Amino acid sequence: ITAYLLKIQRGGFIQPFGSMIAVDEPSFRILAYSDNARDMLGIFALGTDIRTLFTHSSAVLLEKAFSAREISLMNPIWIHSRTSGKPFYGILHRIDVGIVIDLEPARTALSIAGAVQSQKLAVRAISQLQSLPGGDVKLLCDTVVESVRELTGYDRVMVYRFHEDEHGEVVAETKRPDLEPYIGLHYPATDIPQASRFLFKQNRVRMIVDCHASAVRVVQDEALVQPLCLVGSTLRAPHGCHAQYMANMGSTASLVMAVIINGSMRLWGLVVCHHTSARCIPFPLRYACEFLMQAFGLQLNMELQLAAQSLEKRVLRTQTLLCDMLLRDSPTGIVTQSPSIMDLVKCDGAALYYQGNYYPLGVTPTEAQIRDIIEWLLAFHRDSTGLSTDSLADAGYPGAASLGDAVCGMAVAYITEKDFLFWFRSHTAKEIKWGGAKHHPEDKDDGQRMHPRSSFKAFLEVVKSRSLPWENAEMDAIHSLQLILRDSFKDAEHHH
Ligand SMILES: *[C@H](C)[C@H]1/C(=C/c2[nH]c(/C=C3N=C(/C=C4\NC(=O)C(CC)=C4C)C(C)=C\3CCC(=O)O)c(CCC(=O)O)c2C)NC(=O)[C@@H]1C
Repeated sequence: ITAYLLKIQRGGFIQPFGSMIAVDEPSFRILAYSDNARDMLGIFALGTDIRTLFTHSSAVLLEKAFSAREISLMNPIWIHSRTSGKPFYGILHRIDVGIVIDLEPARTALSIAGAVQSQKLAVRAISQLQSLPGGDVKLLCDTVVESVRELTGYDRVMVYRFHEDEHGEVVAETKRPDLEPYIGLHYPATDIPQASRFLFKQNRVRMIVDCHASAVRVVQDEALVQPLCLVGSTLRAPHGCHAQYMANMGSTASLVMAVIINGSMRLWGLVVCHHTSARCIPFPLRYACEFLMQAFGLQLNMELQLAAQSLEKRVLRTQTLLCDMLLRDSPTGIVTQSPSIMDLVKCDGAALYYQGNYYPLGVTPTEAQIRDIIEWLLAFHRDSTGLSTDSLADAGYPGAASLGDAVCGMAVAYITEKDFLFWFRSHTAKEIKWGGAKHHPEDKDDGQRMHPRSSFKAFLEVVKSRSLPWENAEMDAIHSLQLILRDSFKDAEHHH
């Protein structure tokens, strides 16, 4: 199917800082515990009810978790072990077979006084985030990392945006000062498999408290169909590849949280936190930050919204311009009079060739150069109503590709077989700091690949003759001008 996907879904292992016990909902008898249960809760049982193991108060709270409308709301429930007195945050969620109970020990009265302190810091931070004049995504991510770091204490926190490749880039970071900085570093789209990404869409915050710690096995009675869904569990164990990936990166413990937007929801980026030591932050702080991530996502959705607004606003003006040019008398006026085809679309140059004569503007090829590009175009591309590329080299055109570092991106529109419209752009500098590896599109997640990369040193890639890419908006502008000009030239043809 999809690589890794339920090797993680029903992994059958959890982390060492608490333990997960799944239970039938009307039996209240255990379908599954973990072999670290009976000691750290303070002792054992199997196929047993759970109200047995601590205060009848705690049973009041769990039965009232079970008949809640909306299980999700009562978390974090709080329990106290009869055999020990030990306090644990209980965190529940309903799955197929039943309900899952994650139990995280609380810290050792003295630090709940600071736990609430950082929860009020969390509201203050969400309101600070909403009190922000839009139109500045850099400022957004900066304030997000600063307040997540001051909330959680992690040594490194950053925002990691996904590119259309689903390869990612550290786009803002604040760190303990001694650590090497990962700002600017792009990483390969395969470091996070599409399985793990689409799975972040449902579960939105993951902590791992120590990678060098030995995971604990599940107990499942053998009657049950298979290892159950452990996606929802706070203390899920991590896949081995990502564990050694951490170890190699120098990140002992990490907190990493989705950043989501809703059109049917997609994953914009992550917020990722690194501790060089082991860190376990209590579930309240986790929940609060998840709200802060929600606010992140929504102020981003506002930035997107106004992107789209202003885009359609400039679409409107290129249509004022389309009319304006339908009014010029002769094709040459496309280039002749005030608003020319070099203003249709962001250009370095542009040109029209119509009937054996050359009408160019901006940075352009020669007459001989142009006719060679057209000889190539018709020789190979006779079936596509034009084309667009950001490197005539990479495209496959030999010749002026060599003779052009001032002309490297090209878009062209077939009017008829005889004559064409052209827009050109020069090379312009992209340097990319790759963090150990370049992203290879042809690579895609391999399920039984068991080992990760070894290094992460920066290295400059330099793309050496690329134009900025033609976006669909500029392509739409061109294509529609193409259509109206075919219409118009045969209107004139048949009038005369
Ligand atoms: C194994 C051969 C391949 C592999 C698998 C893999 N990766 C993940 C999950 C994550 N990978 C990252 C990557 C990063 N963490 C960082 O700090 C950075 C740089 C800023 C990167 C690029 C992340 C964030 C995750 C999410 C996991 C988490 O919650 O922290 C998984 C899923 C892990 C799981 O058990 O759920 C897997 C299977 N990664 C590789 O590199 C190999 C190609």
